[PDB]
Formats: sequence, C-alpha cells, structure tokens
Amino acid sequence: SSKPDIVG
Amino acid sequence: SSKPDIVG
Amino acid sequence: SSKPDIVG
Amino acid sequence: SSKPDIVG
Amino acid sequence: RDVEEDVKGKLDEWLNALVHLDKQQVERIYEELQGEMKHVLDFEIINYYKLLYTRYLIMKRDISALEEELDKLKKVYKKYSPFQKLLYMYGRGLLCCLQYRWKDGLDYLLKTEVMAKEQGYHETGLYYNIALAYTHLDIHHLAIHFVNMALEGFRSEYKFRNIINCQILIAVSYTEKGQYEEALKMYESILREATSFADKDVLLAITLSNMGSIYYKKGKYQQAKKYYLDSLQLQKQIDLNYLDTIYEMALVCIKLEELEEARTLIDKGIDAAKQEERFNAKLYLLLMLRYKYFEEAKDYKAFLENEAIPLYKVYVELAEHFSSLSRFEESNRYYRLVIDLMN
Amino acid sequence: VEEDVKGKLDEWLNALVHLDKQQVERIYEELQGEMKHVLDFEIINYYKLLYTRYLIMKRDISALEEELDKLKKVYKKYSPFQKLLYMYGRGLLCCLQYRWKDGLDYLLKTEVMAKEQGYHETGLYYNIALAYTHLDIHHLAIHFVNMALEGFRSEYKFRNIINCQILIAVSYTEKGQYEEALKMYESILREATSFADKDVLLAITLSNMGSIYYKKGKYQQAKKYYLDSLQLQKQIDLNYLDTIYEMALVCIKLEELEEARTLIDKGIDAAKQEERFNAKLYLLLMLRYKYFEEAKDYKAFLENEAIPLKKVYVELAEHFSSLSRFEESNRYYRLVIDLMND
Amino acid sequence: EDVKGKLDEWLNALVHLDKQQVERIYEELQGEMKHVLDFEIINYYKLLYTRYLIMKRDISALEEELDKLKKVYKKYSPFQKLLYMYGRGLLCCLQYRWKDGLDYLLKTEVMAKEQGYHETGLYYNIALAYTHLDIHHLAIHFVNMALEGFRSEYKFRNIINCQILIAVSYTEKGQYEEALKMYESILREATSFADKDVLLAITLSNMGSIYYKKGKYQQAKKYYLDSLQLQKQIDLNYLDTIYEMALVCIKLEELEEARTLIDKGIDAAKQEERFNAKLYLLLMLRYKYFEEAKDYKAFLENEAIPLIELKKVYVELAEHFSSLSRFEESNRYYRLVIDLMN
Amino acid sequence: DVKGKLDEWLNALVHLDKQQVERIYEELQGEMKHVLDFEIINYYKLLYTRYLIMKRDISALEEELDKLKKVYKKYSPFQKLLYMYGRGLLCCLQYRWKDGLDYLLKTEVMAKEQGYHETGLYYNIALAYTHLDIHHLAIHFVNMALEGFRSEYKFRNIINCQILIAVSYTEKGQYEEALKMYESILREATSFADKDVLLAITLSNMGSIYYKKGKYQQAKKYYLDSLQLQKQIDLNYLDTIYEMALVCIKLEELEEARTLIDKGIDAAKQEERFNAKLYLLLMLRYKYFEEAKDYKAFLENEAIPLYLKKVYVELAEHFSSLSRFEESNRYYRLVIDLMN
Repeated sequence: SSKPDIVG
Repeated sequence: SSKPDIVG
Repeated sequence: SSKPDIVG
Repeated sequence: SSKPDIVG
Repeated sequence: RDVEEDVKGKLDEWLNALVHLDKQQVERIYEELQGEMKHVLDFEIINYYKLLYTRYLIMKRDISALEEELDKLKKVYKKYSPFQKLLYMYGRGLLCCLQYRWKDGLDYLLKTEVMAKEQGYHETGLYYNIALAYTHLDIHHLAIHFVNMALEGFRSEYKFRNIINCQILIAVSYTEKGQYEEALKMYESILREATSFADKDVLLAITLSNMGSIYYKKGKYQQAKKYYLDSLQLQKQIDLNYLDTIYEMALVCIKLEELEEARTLIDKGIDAAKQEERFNAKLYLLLMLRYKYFEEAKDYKAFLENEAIPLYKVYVELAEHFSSLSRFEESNRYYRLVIDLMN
Repeated sequence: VEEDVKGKLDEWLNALVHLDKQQVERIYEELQGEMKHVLDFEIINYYKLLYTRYLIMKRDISALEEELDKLKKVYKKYSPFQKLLYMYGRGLLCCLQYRWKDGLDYLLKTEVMAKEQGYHETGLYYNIALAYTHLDIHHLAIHFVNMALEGFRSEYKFRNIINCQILIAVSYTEKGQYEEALKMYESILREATSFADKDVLLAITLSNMGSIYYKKGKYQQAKKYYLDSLQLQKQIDLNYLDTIYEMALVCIKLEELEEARTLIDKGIDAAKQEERFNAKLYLLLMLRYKYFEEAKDYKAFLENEAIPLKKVYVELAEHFSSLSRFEESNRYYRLVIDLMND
Repeated sequence: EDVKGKLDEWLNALVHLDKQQVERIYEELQGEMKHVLDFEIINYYKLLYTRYLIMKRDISALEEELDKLKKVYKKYSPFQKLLYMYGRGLLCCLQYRWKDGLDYLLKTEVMAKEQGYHETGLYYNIALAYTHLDIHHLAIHFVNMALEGFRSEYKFRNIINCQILIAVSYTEKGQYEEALKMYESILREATSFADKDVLLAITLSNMGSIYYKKGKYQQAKKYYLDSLQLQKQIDLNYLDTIYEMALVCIKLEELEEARTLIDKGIDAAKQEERFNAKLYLLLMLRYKYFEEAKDYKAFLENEAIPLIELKKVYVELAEHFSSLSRFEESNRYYRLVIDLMN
Repeated sequence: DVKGKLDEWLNALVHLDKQQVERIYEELQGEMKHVLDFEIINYYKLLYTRYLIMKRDISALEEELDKLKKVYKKYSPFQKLLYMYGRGLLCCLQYRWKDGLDYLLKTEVMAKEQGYHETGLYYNIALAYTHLDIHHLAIHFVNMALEGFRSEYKFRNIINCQILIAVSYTEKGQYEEALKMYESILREATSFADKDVLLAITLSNMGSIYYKKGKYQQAKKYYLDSLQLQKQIDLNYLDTIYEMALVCIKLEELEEARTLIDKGIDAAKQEERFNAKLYLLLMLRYKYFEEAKDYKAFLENEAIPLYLKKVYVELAEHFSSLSRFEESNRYYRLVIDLMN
C-alpha cells in the first residue's frame, strides 16, 4: 500500500 | 444494459 | 498514384 | 552527428 | 503426398478468412474444400476441417448443429493437437456464449486464453469475447483490461467495426460503476461516428438504449423514454438487448406513475421470453418484477427463492428488508451472503 | 445582436467540428433566416467564413473563389480567427483546383496561425498532409498523419483513420519497399466493406495497389487491379486520370501497344475538359509526342520545360543530352539539386 | 515589462520541475522585483513563489502564503485563480487531505478546461489523489491521460510512477499476477534512474503486500525487509510498510516484534500530525490484537467523527462482531454499509 | 534442468542485468563441466557470445564467432538465429553497419519465421539505418522499437529512440521540432545514472543543427560543453571533433581547426575501427590545408570506404564547377544513377 510522490 | 454481439 | 479526398 | 549505442 | 500440405494450406486460408470474417472468402473456400475433402484420409486434416466448420457454423448462428458437432468432437478430443484443443475450447466457449451462459463461456474462453498463450498464438477477437462476457457478468475491471488488450490489437490491423464495440463496452464500464457524463460523451462520439458504417441501426439501438439507462439512473425519466423508444424503433429483430430494453422502459414507466401501461409491455416481454430457452435470465427477471408489483404477498418470497435457485444478487437485501417486518435474527445471514458475493 | 446568435454556437460549433450533417443542416437554414438581424462586422465575416466550408463540402468552386476575392479586400483589419479561417479556406480552395503548392505555402501559415492561436484542427493536419502527399513522398505528411491519428482515435474518426492509413500507405509505396503498403491495402480492402461509403475506398486502394504491381513487375497482374478500379470509378477526379494513365503505362510497357493508343486518346479527351487535369494532360501528352513523332520530341519540352508548376523529365531530357549540349544540361542540375537540398 | 517574461520563464522552469534554473531565476528575479507596482504582476509572482514553495515542501509557509493570497482573490486574473486553486490543492496533498486536495484539483481541472491551459502534472496529481482515495476507476482513467501527456513530454520518471499507480490499482482490484509482471519490469528498469531507491522501496513494499494477500507470508516479510533496507525517509509509505510488516508478522503468530513495529509506527506518527489518520489505523490494529478489550468500540464512535471504504471495513468489522452477539446493531451497521457504499 | 538455467541466463542477457549475468556466468564456469550434450554446449557458446557483446570484447568476440562458424550447419534454428545476431552485433561494434544491417535483417526474418521477438533487434536495425544516414526505415523501425520498449518499460532505450528519430529529423528539416525534442531530452536526461553520455551526444547534435541554422556562436558553446562531459573515445567523439572543426573553419579561426583535425586524425589512427571516421577527417584537411592537390591521390584510398556518399560525389564535382567537360557530366550520371 505504497504510493509515489506528487508532481510539484 | 445493451452489449454488442460476439465475433463470428 | 491515387489519393483520398480532403476533409469537408 | 553523434549517435547512441548498440543494445547489449 | 504433396497434396497434404496443399489441402492444409487451403485450410489455413479458410482459418485466415474465418479470423478476418471475410464471408466472401469464407464461403468461397468453404465450397472449394467441402467437395475436395472427399479424398482426405489423414486424421489431422479431417479434424482441422471439422473444427473450422464449427466456427463456420458459428457464423451461421446455428447453435443446435454447433452443439451436436461439438458433442461429436468431444469423443475424439483426446487425440487432438494442442491447437486443435484450442479451437475446440474456443468453439465450446462461443457455444456457451450463444446460449447466454456467460459463466461457462468465460471458463472455456479463459482456458482458450491460456492455451493460446502457451502456443504463442494470438487472436485479437478472443480478448474481445472474454471482455464481452465480463461486461455481461455485472461490469468487471477485467472487462476494461480485456477491452484494452483487444483495442491494442484491433488498431494494429484496422478492424474499426470491432473498435467501436470495444468503445461501447468502455462506455458501459464508465456507466455502471462510475459517473455518466464521460460515458455520455463516449456515446455521443459513437453516435456521431456510427453513421459511416453499413450497420448503423444496431449500434444506434444499443447506444440509445444504454444512454436511456444512463438517464434513468441519472434522472429525468421523461428524457429517458424518448431514447428508449428511439432505440426500440431501430431494434427490429428480437434478442437479449430487446428484452432488456423493454425491462428498462418498464422500469422507467413504473416510476413515471404510468403503471399498468408498463405492465402490458412487461407482458410483451414475458411471452417473448418464453420462446427461447436462452432468455431465461431475462424471463424470470421480468417475472420477478411482476410478482413484485401486482402480487405483493408472502408468495413473493417463495417465487424469488425459486428464482434464487438457478440464478447463481439484488434479491438478498430486498428479502432482508422484507424480513424487517417479522423476526430479526435470521436476517444478517443474507447480508453475509452479500459479503460472500463481495468476496 | 446582443442575445444568443453565437450563444447557441456552443452546440452548433460541435456540429461544425464533428461533421454531424444532421444538426448542421438543422441550424443552417435557421441561421439563414436568423442572420438578417445582425449589422455587426465580426458576426457576418466568419459566418461567411463558415459559408466557405459550407460550400466546399457542397463543391461549388466558383462561388468559393469569388467569395475568397470578396473576403480578401477586408481581410486586413479583422480578424485573427477570421484570418485563420481565410488562410485555411484559400488553402483548401486552392488545393481543389490542383495548385497544391500555392495551397501548401499558405496552409503552413495556416498551421502556424492555428498553432499560435491554440486552437486544434485535426482536419488541418489531415489536409496539409494530403497536400504533402500530392506533392510527393513528404515526411511531414507522415508526421502530420500521426499528429492527426493520435487525435482521431480519441475522436473515434475511424473513417478518417483509414484515410490516414491510406496516406501512410502511398507514402511507403512511393518511397520504397511496397510490401508494407501491400499488406496495409490487403487489410483496408477487407476492412473497407464495413463502411457505407466503401466504393471510393475500394476504388482508390485498388488503384494504388494496381500501381504497386507496375513497379513490382509482370504488369498483367496489375491489369486486373486497374480493371477493377476503373469499374468502380463513379464520377470525375484526378485519380481516375491517374488510373487510366498508369493502365496506359502497363500497356506500353507490355507487348501490346494497340490498346494503349485508345487509352491515351481517352486520357487526352477526358483531361482537356476542365482545369484540374492540367499536369496530367501534359504528362499524358508527353510520351505521345516523345516516342511517336521523334522529330517533334524536343519541341514539346521546349514549350513546357518551364511549365511543370522534377527528376524524371530533367533526367530523360538529359539522358542522351549527356552526350549533346553539355553547356545546357550540366548547369540545369542546379535547381534540381537545390530543391532537394533546401 | 521584462519582469513579466522572466516570470513566464520562471513558470516554464517550475512546470518542468527543473532545480537549478528555478533557484537561479527565483533569486535573480527576487533581486529584480524591487520595483513592485503592478498588482497583477506582483500576485502572479506570489503564485509562482507559491509553486516554488511547494517545490521545497515547506507546508507551513505554503499555508500562510496561501492565506495571504486568499485575502485578495477577488481581483485575480483567471490564470491566477487557476494557480491559486492548484496551490491549495497541492497544499492539501502535502497535509495528506486527499479529499479536499481532490476537490481543489478538480476545480483546477475545470478552470484548465475553461482557459485552455494544459499541464500533465495536474492529471497525474488527480490520479494519485484518487489512488489514495481508494482504487477509483477515475484513477486509471486519469493516469491514462497522464501517460498520454508524459509520453509526449518525455517525462519517463513520471511515467514509471504512473505505472506504479496502475500497478497498485490492479493490485487492490484483484489481478495479482499482472501486477507482479508489471512490478518486476519496474524493478528491472528502475536501476537506470538516479533515484532508484525510492522506486525500489515502494515496489518491494507493494510486492510484499501482494504476496501477503496470496498467502505467501514468507516472501512478504522478505520484500518488506528489503524495502526498509532501501527506504530513507519518514513518509506515509514508511508507516504503511511498517503496518504491512506488522500484519505479516502477526500472521506468523510472532510476539512482541509486531508490537515493537506498531509502536515504532505509533511514535513516528505521533510526531508530525499529518500521520494521525494512518496513526489511528495502526493503533486501532493494536487495540484489536493486544489489549483484548472492546474499549476501541467507544473510540470507534470517536473515529466515526473525522470520517473512504476503510470506514465500511470498520463498521462491518463491528457488524461481524455484533453478529456473534447482538443482532440489531449489526443489522443497522451493514444496512448503512451496503446502502451507502452503492 | 541446466537448460532452464541457460534460458535464465539468456533472459539475463536480454535485460542486461549485469551483476546477475556475471554471477550466473560464474556459476556456469563450474556448471558446464559435466554435460556433453552438444546442443547445450553450443547454446552456452552462443550465450557466451552474447556475454562477449555485453563486455565489449571485440577480438575475443570475432575469434569465438569464427570458431563457431565451422559448426553452424549443426545448429538449431534458434542457435542459427543467435549466430546471425551475434555476428551482426560483432560487425556493428566494428563500425561496419553494412554487414551489420545484413545480418540484422536476416536475423529479423529468422525471428519472424521462428516466432521470436526482441525489441532490441528492431532498435539495432533502426540504429543501423541511422548510421547509414537519412532513412525513412530508421523511423519505421524506431517506431516498432518504440512500441516494444514502451511495452517493456525500457525507458532508457526509449530515450535513445527519441534521439534516433530526432537525428533522422535533423538531416532534413524540422530544426524547430528537433530543437524542441532535444531540449526536452536535456531536462529529462538528468533523472538517469548515465547522464553524461546523453548530454554529450545531444549537445553535439543540437550544436550541429545550431551550426546548420547559421547560429554558430552557440554551436561552439554546445560543442565545448559536449567535449567537457565526454570520458571516452568512440565514433561520436571523433564525430563531434569533426563538427567542432567545421564550426571552427567556418568561423575563420583556423588554428583551433588545424589542432582539432590533427588531433582527430592522430586519435583515429590507433583503432582500426575508427578508420571509417578517419578517412573523412583527412578530407576536411584537403579542403583547407594541402589545397588544390590532385584529389585522386587521397581519393584512390577513399574509393573503397565509399562502398552522404552522393554529397561526396557531388562535392567532387562542386569543386570542379570551373572546369570541363565530360568528367563532370559523367560524375553527374554516376550520382544520378546511384540516387535510386
């Protein structure tokens, strides 16, 4: 349940 | 719902 | 050589 | 013009 | 002895014609080999012809002769080549799909999928069929996955007439589980581009029906009736989509306070659903509606039990709230049955 | 003026872009009866610039030309989008009457105007790539049919997608391998019958596929394709003349030359009718005066060495002139290599 | 007016997420904007500084600056309104408020459709937000357009993350094997990146979760171990990985170790507020498997206050717990479940 | 069971898992002592040929392939394919893209007949066409390679594909689009581990088209930065040195030109593979230093490496636009005849 990082 | 016919 | 027609 | 390299 | 690879060659050409559905080439090679097959003694070639003839029989939509032929070829399935086994499983799959048993069809199509995956074989239409079964099985994510995998191949060799159907399946995918506006844009472009085909009426009927469902769910029943009728005036020949369409229109009219009128339509669908054995899934469903409105009693429970037996479910919750009037304790078991449906 | 004339052009514009004849012709005559209210310049101008595309789809070239001339004198003041519509209009109208170069040079300006504006017309990509295609083996044609296909697939323009595939097919054809084009045509021929307008697709595809077997060899194999293509020729167009001329090539290269004479005669009689058959008439009259008269060979070129508006006719007129008139030929390769360079 | 173009250049560097150029332009324009007069220009600079502030992950200063920018929203350019909505969106994303963030991102989306402005990062952020908001069909729907944009802008470093989103989508949707086949391909092609460690960490963690759901608890703790080996920060991925580790450890009937894990998560989550939701999760887990007291039920009411399908999971857990004892509560519970979940 | 692990090592050779390839190889050095199954031994020999094409051991590669050619008759279709592929990449590393293209195409049709698919093969063929100058086939194959790599998440290869299509653009027009692509690469070639090579070749190319536009003041800059980040000597190095010599000779600065060209020729002198890039360098020396000397003296040894050749033949008669009479028209006939 791991998600990458946002763009910004 | 309405679904299309198969292939053949 | 033959070609398709334009858009319109 | 410089070109990339072969796969391998 | 050299004739063998020539006949096998023409068999491969007939297979090629069956995959591309070139009915002209299909019939031509059919009558080119049906009379030339008289001097064939090799088991392999004979079985190839017998298996291609099953797909040719699928083209004719003769489910009886198809089922009988498959029954004949079931006894000799053991000596079949893996590709012949592939063809047999595929034929049985489409056979089950024509009998509207989408579960069994899904089984044989999945086995056909792994068998085709092992041999490195690739028929783009297979993914479309599996996807279609998935859409028939109350909108799956695998439906989206498989229509995508089918789209990747259809675009590769210009089969747009299938692509549009894939887009319809995608539109339904957005329709049932998600919001409706995107699906409405989908159907809009579909309508705007289906007029270039030689079979506009079917696409327009399906599209208009699905859009009618979109509205009915979203709201504005009066907006839905128009689309429903506009599809009904195009459907002509009776099939599953027709019965479902009249069920949907009846579902709209009963909320539009027209009542009895819809019932007539329901009857118009009920007697028509008794003609074929494949329409059962709709037939009983229609009945499930009738007994729900003009026969509100305890017999409702019993009948919907008798319908709960073969239909392997929106019923459980309804029977639960029907159990709300009497004793409580026994209820939640049906809720756990819903849970097992979710699992 | 102040209330909802373009206020309903949010529903009409979609009909103008998606080519939906139903709503288009539903609000066309409505507009015709609801346009005598306006006195504004902007309202009438780009509605005339809607009229130009409303007319080019109805194929009325003369009125398009006159309207072009009338919209040219007021083109200077207004307006950026109207300017885009005028450049696109003159580009297409020019592409109608053969003149592919004059259409191209301003359809490029149309391209940079549409690019700077931010608006996106897939039809612009398709049409400019069509111009490129008619201007021979252009890679920008490939680029633009890719740019057009990427959007077409999201717009479900299958009928346009197949046309893009035809452009890629003739590109690949006139460029090299032929075989890929043969396969693409092999797929189109079977996948064209699903459309309602299959006849034109079959005609064009069988025509080009017939042209491939000419370069391939055994022209008799091409003869049947030319026959089937000519049997499906409905009205009039340049590609018809291309088909009959290529059939004439198939004949003259073959043993039989007697039929080729009649085919050439038919070509001449059919080409000298209108304006768009100019270059085709001149190339159909080339070999006739070059390989029959012999004494009238250099005369034809002398008359139209400066009227092709390159490789073949400057190579063949300098193939034996590689041994005669060295002063003329050697310093004529200038623009020949220059046009290929820049 | 060169300040304007330099601001547009700063935006150009900010959307590409360039590092050195953004800093350079930031400081030199910080020196150049001593002539602060034009309100719209100044506020434009304030919004570009807002995005620049997002680039450095300074949540507090971002919120305060967005509050100062909030007071004067009435006199904003449409572009400035867009920028404000986006800024508030990412601000909500940094605070792990994925719902609000999704809202601001959707308003930012419709504003982007209105203005005709486009950048793929928006769609990617929306898809990510949905992914955090639990396996939405719109997550895949948006991540496809994200792929569409990124592949046209050569944003491969973002493309692989999109693939990770699709991977967790397929993961929680049920299709484990395809998710594995994608994840392995990610592992193979992550080493070419300069920041491979984070991708490897996430991928191995998710792989551990998949193997955990397959029944292979042996590979799960292994992949978790390698993940912890490769991690280097204290994001929610760390806490979640610790939670998964605790799960697979308690599935092996191991003692104290899982407690040390859940405590190791509890403190680190007690630290910086943001993790409180996640914190609750693990603490709730502890209340389920360590105190053996039903006191959590009281707290369940409390945890029913700030509240996602997780809520459904909690109330259905209370439903199966009640079905073991008292019916009514379970009845109304699952009634609410199946009727509100839709 | 060793056959399956051989297939595993093959898969490792496909995905270029260097450490995995290395360890599995070290396992095979002890595993391949008790087999004697002939086919397995040959399988290991050819997979070791791939191990050689990965380790850039040209001599050992050519020698091994020569030792493997004698028993080519006994290979299975797969092993045949592997021999053809290995040979192709062997002559590719030797900067012989002719034979390379041949063996690569034959390997392609063999793979299409066998039902075997490798995106790397198509990419290699596209690169072979790219090395053979302007090609529609380069784009054609780099698009299939594009789809394949995108399906296999091989981003690092997709970048080089974008470089390929960009290069194919640059040799005609689309300098705008080319600059857009390259500039889009420079910002995205920072998230990699091997940034320096990409930056070097892309700066050399964009500097080459900035030189092609007419803005050389930036060209010298980008070339300088390209030389700044190169840490090896290959064909691309001699290429960017040659181009540097171009932007130098046009900018009147002839001293840096003479130094760069002398250094170029001398550096190309060692490797026998650099000769194909050497024999053109000296040609640039002809148009600037020896001057007006009988071209055929250096051209008699330049007649063979010419198997942009049409540009060379045209230039051979672009200098002779002051003379007469038959030889010019004859060279024209020659180039026109080779145009098709």
